[PDB]
Amino acid sequence: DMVGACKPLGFFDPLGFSKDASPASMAKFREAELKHGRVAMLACAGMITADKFHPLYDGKLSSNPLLAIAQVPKLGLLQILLFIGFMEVFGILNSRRPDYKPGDFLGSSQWDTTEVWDNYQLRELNNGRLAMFASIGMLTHAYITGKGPLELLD
Amino acid sequence: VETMEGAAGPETAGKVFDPLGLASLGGEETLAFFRHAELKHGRVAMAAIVGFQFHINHVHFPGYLSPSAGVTFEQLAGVGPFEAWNLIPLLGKMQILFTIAGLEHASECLDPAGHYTKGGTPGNLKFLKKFWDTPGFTDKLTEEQKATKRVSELKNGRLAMIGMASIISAMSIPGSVPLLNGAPALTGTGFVLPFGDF
Amino acid sequence: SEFVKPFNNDPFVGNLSTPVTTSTATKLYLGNLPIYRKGLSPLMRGLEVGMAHGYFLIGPFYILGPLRNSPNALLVGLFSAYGLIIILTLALTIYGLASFQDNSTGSNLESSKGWRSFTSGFTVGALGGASVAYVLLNNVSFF
Amino acid sequence: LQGMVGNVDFDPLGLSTPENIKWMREAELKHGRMAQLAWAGYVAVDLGLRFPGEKYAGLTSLSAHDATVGYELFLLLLLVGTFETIGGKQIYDMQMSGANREAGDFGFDPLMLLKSPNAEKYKLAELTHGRAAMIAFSGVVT
Amino acid sequence: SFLPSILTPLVTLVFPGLCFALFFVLIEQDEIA
Amino acid sequence: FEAGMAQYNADYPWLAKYGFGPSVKAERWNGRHAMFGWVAILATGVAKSHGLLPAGDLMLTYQDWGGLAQQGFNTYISNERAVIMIAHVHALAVSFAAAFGPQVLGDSLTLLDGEKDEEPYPAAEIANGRMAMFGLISLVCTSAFTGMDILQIVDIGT
Ligand code: CLA
Ligand code: CLA
Ligand code: CLA
Ligand code: CLA
Ligand SMILES: CC(=O)O[C@H]1CC(C)(C)C(=C=C/C(C)=C/C=C/C(C)=C/C=C/C=C(C)/C=C/C=C(\C)C(=O)C[C@@]23O[C@]2(C)C[C@@H](O)CC3(C)C)[C@](C)(O)C1
Ligand SMILES: CC(=O)O[C@H]1CC(C)(C)C(=C=C/C(C)=C/C=C/C(C)=C/C=C/C=C(C)/C=C/C=C(\C)C(=O)C[C@@]23O[C@]2(C)C[C@@H](O)CC3(C)C)[C@](C)(O)C1
Ligand SMILES: CC1=C(C#C/C(C)=C/C=C/C(C)=C/C=C/C=C(C)/C=C/C=C(C)/C=C/[C@@]23O[C@]2(C)C[C@@H](O)CC3(C)C)C(C)(C)C[C@H](O)C1
Ligand SMILES: CC1=C(/C=C/C(C)=C/C=C/C(C)=C/C=C/C=C(C)/C=C/C=C(C)/C=C/C2=C(C)CCCC2(C)C)C(C)(C)CCC1
Repeated sequence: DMVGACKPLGFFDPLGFSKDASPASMAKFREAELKHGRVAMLACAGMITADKFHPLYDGKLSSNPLLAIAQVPKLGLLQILLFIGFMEVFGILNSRRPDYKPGDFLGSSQWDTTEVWDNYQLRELNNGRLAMFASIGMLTHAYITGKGPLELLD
Repeated sequence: VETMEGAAGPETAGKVFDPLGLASLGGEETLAFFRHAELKHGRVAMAAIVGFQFHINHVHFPGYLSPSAGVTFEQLAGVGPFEAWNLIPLLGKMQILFTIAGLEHASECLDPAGHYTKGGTPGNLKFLKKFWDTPGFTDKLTEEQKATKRVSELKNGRLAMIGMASIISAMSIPGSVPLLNGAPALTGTGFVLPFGDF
Repeated sequence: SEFVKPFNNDPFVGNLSTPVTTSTATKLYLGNLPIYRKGLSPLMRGLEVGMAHGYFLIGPFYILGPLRNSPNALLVGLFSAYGLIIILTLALTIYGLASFQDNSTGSNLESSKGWRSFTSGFTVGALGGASVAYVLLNNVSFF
Repeated sequence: LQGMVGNVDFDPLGLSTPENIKWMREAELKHGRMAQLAWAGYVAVDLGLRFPGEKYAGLTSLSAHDATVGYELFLLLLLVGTFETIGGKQIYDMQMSGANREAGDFGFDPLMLLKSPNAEKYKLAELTHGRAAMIAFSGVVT
Repeated sequence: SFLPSILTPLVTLVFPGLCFALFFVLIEQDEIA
Repeated sequence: FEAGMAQYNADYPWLAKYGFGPSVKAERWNGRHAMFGWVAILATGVAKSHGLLPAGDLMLTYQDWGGLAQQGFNTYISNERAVIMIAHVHALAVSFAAAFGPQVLGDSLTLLDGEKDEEPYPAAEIANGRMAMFGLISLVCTSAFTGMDILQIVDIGT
């Protein structure tokens, strides 16, 4: 079926969803899951590194994640949005392709993959889940205390 | 405009009531678009009537709207209905506008049958599942009750547009509406700009 | 779990079907670039390539030119971009003359008429892109 | 050249030829539409319909351009340039390449008003209103 | 005089560039049928 | 003279096909440029009369245009020379766009390529071009021999 099932929880699906949903709906769910995990991993790494190492912008932007983005200039935000939009139109074209594999920009249906490929895909998925929880935790902590992750840990 | 629901009414002498004949500007597509626009206007006017009543009466959520900027529902509830929108922080107004934007985009896109002008029913939004009737209160009824209930939706929507246009002018054209002139509550600007000043 | 296989199931062609060469991202980006996009006429291909290159060609001359610390820095940069574009389209024309000597097909980049249309589009697009970049850099205070 | 929207034999000092008639009609329709918008803008700005703002309150249609060149007219220039780039894609491909399309038809018919029983009426109305506005603007701007 | 400005670029950039272009095209001309 | 054309063609068989050479297309295009140039020198004459062209003994500086300013050389470039050169650069850029760009509209330059021919000679513009180019060569002849300049000759003759 898919790769997400793991030892600690098994096939975690209390509330249905998987059944009574179209294959297109399942592909959309897995694409959204992988996108969330990847973006959350990027956010976690960015917050962790930018807490204690932010050389850009003359080192003046705050370590608070929720205020550093406010202090970033408008042109930088526009360029980041343009880059993300370009990545997303590539994702849309990949969706329109007839051999789409939710989340697989690499292809990977055209190579002799084995169980190690599924294991590594599960590694990506579980790290993405952990980052999904962690990034929202980081943002909530920044809103509450005003400190970033590592500053809070101090 | 003869198959549409609002065609027959006791007050309109059972007539389609198109004096300017605007139904003939195009095919069935433009009339479907006009009906969808009418339904959306009536719905937003209904919500506007409820919010305006809740504002001119003392009914507000308790707490701080924007703890960072010190803007509070109490401050919004004592500057008249419309200057409250100006008093909302810009980024909060942008998060309301963006959510309405995404909802509108979903309405235009996600209909399985197709566009309301090209196969969908005008005013149908339930392809966004549980967007409407989240409680699901309407599940009990059948189609025949829903027909009369949609007729009442159209009529009440027209009346709500009339009411909100009343309150929006009485602000702007002094004493626009007799009996809506005292303004014990109707104060300030009548039509706000989006994002305050832009 | 092999990830590098023969190119088009041909072990004896001098290529490999690596993730870089053959992945869906590479295929999408390359096939959707103007030079490979489907349905675009040679004029449209040349036009898109022209504006894309002429927009960025001004910047090096403007910032790092001899007259960077001069009031006419941007004008000199635009003239330098125009000269480089003139050289580029001269190169394109002589390349077409040398390669597509005899041809009567047209509507194809590998034909004389198609390459001439592509070069014309490139010239117009590059001049327009350099001019637009000049306007943007003059009105940089907007951003 | 003998059959077109609002077509008569009004061609003194003639220039229109089977090759350039489509380009010329596109130019006519574009100039006409820009003229209707220019006439509406000038008459509104003169009458008193004005944006909310101190920067706009003291401006008039003659002096508005110089004051608004920095930000507002520059944003308008950006938007117009984008739309005109798409239109220029279509026109360059049509004239200097291959294409089956009419003049002035950019596909801006989402309301499907052209499905009406009277769509030649709309095309003609666009043409004459553009011309009448293009001459009224010639009067008022000069 | 102004002859240096008029002639040095003309004879050292435009003329040699055209000469290189002409020579390249001529050497790439194929046999006649 | 057709014999001389055949002698040329024969000698230079390549330049011949694109219209570069003693060709009617080449004669027409120059003639157009020569008529525009008569108009141009008249425009500069009236502009200099009405002191239109930033002008005088003002000269460029190395700090504004660098080595192209030629400051320190014997040549003394003027701001009028600079602005007229800018105008000519704009003319050249528009011309280059019209030539190497699409034959958007009007007339080609390279004999329309496509193996077209040269139409041997309103269609009186070639006669006007003969007039304009003979006038121009006469003007250089007097400017070289009599040494009486160009704008001065135009003004006194007109
Ligand atoms: C072979 C001799 C020779 C050489 C090496 C040079 C060198 C030079 N001349 Mg030239 N010049 C020459 C003869 C020569 N000249 C002659 C006889 C005349 C006619 C009166 C001129 C008139 C002249 C002027 C008016 C100017 C120069 C200038 C210059 C300088 C810049 C180059 C330029 O574009 O000028 C080339 C300009 C010409 C008019 C050239 C005319 C044709 C010559 C004679 C061709 C020589 C070809 C050679 C014998 C064979 C080439 C073989 C091949 C394999 C390379 C440079 C120092 C400029 C200067 O002073 O800059 C500071 C400048 O303004 N020259
Ligand atoms: C929003 C991100 C997201 C999405 C789209 C999915 C999607 C999927 N997961 Mg899930 N998953 C996620 C996050 C997500 N997961 C996280 C963070 C974890 C760690 C606990 C897991 C753990 C997990 C396991 C262990 C397994 C799956 C599996 C699946 C698949 C089947 C279940 C399904 O249809 O869920 C649909 C999900 C949604 C529609 C998302 C919204 C759900 C509700 C409406 C709201 C959010 C819940 C709750 C309020 C959380 C926020 C509160 C607080 C923490 C802030 C599907 C591809 C199974 C699989 O792949 O089997 C082959 C599987 O074995 N997931
Ligand atoms: C290779 C080393 C090098 C470098 C870095 C430079 C750099 C420079 N020289 Mg040059 N110079 C060099 C060698 C070099 N020079 C040599 C060998 C000589 C002796 C002949 C000179 C002689 C010389 C002179 C006489 C002058 C310069 C000047 C300059 C400046 C501007 C030149 C210009 O307009 O470039 C234009 C460059 C471009 C239009 C394009 C450059 C390449 C682009 C940026 C590459 C991008 C690649 C991209 C990442 C690919 C992937 C993209 C994809 C992912 C989408 C600049 C500081 C001028 C100046 O004012 O100096 C301060 C000047 O007057 N140089
Ligand atoms: C990294 C690769 C790459 C790059 C560099 C580009 C670059 C470009 N693409 Mg894109 N494109 C790409 C990948 C890429 N694309 C991919 C992968 C796809 C697949 C989705 C596309 C699909 C695509 C399409 C379908 C189109 C483009 C187009 C464009 C161009 C946008 C021009 C425009 O309208 O700007 C916006 C306009 C402006 C910034 C101008 C603003 C106005 C200025 C300020 C005023 C100038 C005034 C001046 C004085 C002139 C006066 C004129 C008159 C009054 C006389 C640009 C050159 C468009 C195009 O036109 O291409 C031919 C287009 O239609 N691309
Ligand atoms: C198909 C479809 O339609 O799908 C969707 C699309 C659509 C429409 C979008 C939908 C939605 C709604 C969504 C998902 C909306 C999400 C909104 C989101 C995510 C909104 C974040 C706000 C965060 C803010 C304002 C942070 C402030 C932060 C502040 C004020 C700070 O700077 C904090 C701080 O100052 C303190 C307090 C103390 C200081 O010492 C330190 C600093 C300065 C740092 C729907 C309805 O679900 C449907
Ligand atoms: C002399 C004179 O009169 O001068 C003035 C004074 C005066 C009269 C004040 C004026 C005014 C204003 C007017 C006329 C204003 C009228 C406003 C109007 C008519 C406002 C309707 C809102 C309806 C809503 C919000 C409905 C929501 C409904 C909902 C969400 C539901 O009940 C859901 C539902 O699931 C339930 C719960 C039960 C189900 O069984 C049915 C459904 C599924 C639907 C004028 C015109 O200016 C004239
Ligand atoms: C004697 C003889 C023969 C002969 C002959 C004869 C009589 C030949 C005569 C030839 C003749 C009389 C040839 C003139 C050309 C003039 C031209 C091209 C000028 C263009 C000039 C132009 C286009 C200038 C333009 C501008 O500069 C202007 C003016 C203003 C500036 O703002 C810039 C611009 C660019 C706009 C045979 C028959 C051949 C056989 C054998 O050989 C023997
Ligand atoms: C992919 C990718 C990348 C890259 C990128 C790039 C490569 C970019 C580029 C960009 C660019 C480079 C852009 C450009 C743009 C342009 C424009 C925007 C233009 C415009 C133009 C116009 C508009 C024109 C006009 C005209 C004409 C056409 C002609 C005549 C004149 C005129 C002016 C009218 C990176 C590395 C990041 C990484 C990730 C991925």
